[PDB]
Amino acid sequence: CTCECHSPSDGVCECTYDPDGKPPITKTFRLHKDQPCTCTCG
Repeated sequence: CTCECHSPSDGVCECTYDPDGKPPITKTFRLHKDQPCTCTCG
């Protein structure tokens, strides 16, 4: 299982987890002050 985040817009970060077997889980949220646009599946 992996994941990849990106900055689709200012102060915005959309992550996408690709779990084995299950479909891709996309999680979009608002980036905080100097908040790193990353994720962690395991």
